[PDB]
Order: sequence, then C-alpha cells, then structure tokens
Amino acid sequence: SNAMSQQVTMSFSVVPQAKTKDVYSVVDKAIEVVQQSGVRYEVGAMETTLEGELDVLLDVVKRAQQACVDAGAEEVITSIKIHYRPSTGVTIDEKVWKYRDEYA
Amino acid sequence: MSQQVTMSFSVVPQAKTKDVYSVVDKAIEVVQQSGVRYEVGAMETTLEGELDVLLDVVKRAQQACVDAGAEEVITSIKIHYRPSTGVTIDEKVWKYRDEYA
Amino acid sequence: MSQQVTMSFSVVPQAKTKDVYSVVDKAIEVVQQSGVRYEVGAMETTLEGELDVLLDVVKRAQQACVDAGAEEVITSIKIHYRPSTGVTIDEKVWKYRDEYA
Amino acid sequence: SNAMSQQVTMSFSVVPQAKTKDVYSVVDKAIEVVQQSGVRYEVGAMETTLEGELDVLLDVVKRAQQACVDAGAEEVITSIKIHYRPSTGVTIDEKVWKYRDEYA
Repeated sequence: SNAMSQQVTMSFSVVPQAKTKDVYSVVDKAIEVVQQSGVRYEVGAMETTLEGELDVLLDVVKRAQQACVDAGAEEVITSIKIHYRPSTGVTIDEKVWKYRDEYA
Repeated sequence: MSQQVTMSFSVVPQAKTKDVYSVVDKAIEVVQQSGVRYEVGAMETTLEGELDVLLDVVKRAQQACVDAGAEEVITSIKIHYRPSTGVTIDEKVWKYRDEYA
Repeated sequence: MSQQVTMSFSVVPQAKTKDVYSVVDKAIEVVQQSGVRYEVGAMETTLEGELDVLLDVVKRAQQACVDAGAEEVITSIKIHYRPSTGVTIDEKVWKYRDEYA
Repeated sequence: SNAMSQQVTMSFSVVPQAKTKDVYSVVDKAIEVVQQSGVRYEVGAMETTLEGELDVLLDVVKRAQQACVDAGAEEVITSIKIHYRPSTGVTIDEKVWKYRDEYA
C-alpha cells in the first residue's frame, strides 16, 4: 500500500517469553514502537488497536515484536486482526461510536 | 485461585438478510445488559469479571447474532488468567492511556 | 439449533520454573483425555463437538497450565457456530488436504 | 527478512463478507494463494498454518486477503498468529511431533 490507500483498522498483541525480564518490561518496548510510529492507536487490556495504511501498520507490528526480542525476549507469540475494506476504508470511529459515551 | 479475569471477544457473523453492524449490535447489547465492566474496541470488546460469568456473556452474545438473523458466526475469545491475584483492565492499561494521569 | 461446533484454541503460559512446552503438554493432555475429536496444530489445537463440552475442555486446559506451574496463561479460542446444520472439521478441510482423495 | 532469516511458523484465517458469493467460494481463492506460494502449509478447520520466512509469509497473507476481495468480498476480517523466535527459528514439526501419530 501507500499513503493514498484506504485505511485499515487492526489490533495486535505480543506475548513474550523472557528468561531474565518481567513480561510488562518487555511489552513496554513493543508499545513504545506504537507510541513512536505516528499512527492513531489505543492500547486495550488484551490488544492494541491501530488505524492507518496497511503496510505501515504491519511494519509497526513487525517492529513491535522485534522490540520484544531486543528487550530480552527469546520468543514472542504475536496476534493480529485486520479489518480490510480497500474500497472505502474502515476506521476506529465507525466501529465504536455507537458504543462509547465520548461520542455525540 | 482467583477467577477474576480480563477477556476480549469478537463476533463475525454471516447474515444474508442483514447488515452485519446491526447483527453485531445485538451481540454488544448482551454485553451492555450483563452488568460487567466492559469497553467496546474497534476489533474486539474487552470484559472484566468472573471467568464463568464472562464465558456465559460471550456464549449469549454469539447466540444473539443468530437470533438477530446470522446463519453462522465466527466467535473469537482471549482470556488472561492469573489466579494468584486476578487480572484487571486497569493493571494492563494504566501506563498507556492519558486518562490515568 | 445444533450445538455441534468446530473450535480452535491455544494456551500461552508464563512459567518461571518450567519450560513452556512442558506446561503446554499438560494442557494438550486435557484434550487427549476428553474423548472429543481433535487435531493438534503448530499454533492452535482444533476440536469438534458440543459447544459446552468443548468450552469446558478449554477451561480445563487453561487450568492444567496453572496446575503444571504457570503463573498466568493467555488463552485464545475461536468458535464456528452454525446451529442450522452444525459445523464439522471435514466440511471445512476436505477440499484442501490430500488425505481426502 | 530474507531467505537466510530463521523460519517463523504462522497461522491465519480470512472471514469475508460477500454480497453475491458463497463464503467457501471466496475462501477458496485465498487458499489458492497459499497453494501457489511454494511454502510449507497445512489447512485446518479454523486456521491455515504456514512455515517459512517472515516477510514471505506476511506477503502470502496480504495476497490471500486481497484474493478474497478480487473474488467479490466487500470486506475481510483477517486473523494472524505468529511464533517469532529469530535466534534459532521455529518449525511446525517441533510443535506437533509429540502430538501426531504420523511422527515416529
């Protein structure tokens, strides 16, 4: 894809195995990748939601799982869910607006 | 052995006679009516509470899709289980949301 | 309203004192001992049978991880529900495996 | 990654919405992408397992979900799980051998 492509919405999580680090310490480096990426996101208890260009988002996830390894994880189980609607795109707001009090 | 868990789930219905958002709305209604703490996300809905109670919520959400007209449903679930202390939404997200300042 | 479903699940344990493969082995043992048709895959294990029976299998597999030494477990589940006819493993895979010739 | 990188094992599924096609017809085009890719795979009832290079496998998944759209899907929900162990790699056989009668 490129910056013109219609948006996707995605969620992902990383579950690391680390011999000498606490899980939360390793996960914090994965979330840092998300925080530093520039894309709209929201961290949830089980999954982090992303919105933006497909290839940009997949690269965020790849770098997030690598951040876990760089932080001391020997391995990572990474889960991804993608809502793909390339014709007109899909957004966080269209999926959650009915269900959150912050929306009018 | 705490049965307090955090769980996320989603339902992806097939419904020939319905727009999928309307079907999913009835699944979300089960969650809304349950009494448990929850948050609807773009890809999955997060729940907090007793394992068995939450599993029943998900089962009924799946059934609600069929009752709303779905021919079939693909239901995804993820559970964080930690019986030593239980697991909560706030423990997992406090570092990562502005609302926790 | 057939409750015959196909389900996949996985358990990803944290266990400071154990190699994770050994912990997961005890979860797979619950599946092996259940009596339901199953197949272990690299990323998830597939089950076929009654919805409630299968959910109980997964719950006990998750518990087996803790009993084997896991401090916590992330359990993933996916259910294909189609009460008009039920859903089976063979209906989903027959086109795609050589063993079905 | 490149062809030298240690292997990953991955599973994925596509759940399409198609206004004028049966789900199985659309999914068959996604599995065709897997079949035509050259990588080791196994189709399961809920997920298809892949083994090989990370970027090659992610490209297979991207093309699989696009095949659904080309086949008439208006949108697709795509799920991915990755076992990432870049040091020494991870294989299908190491995870399933104890649990299948075909292994000695």
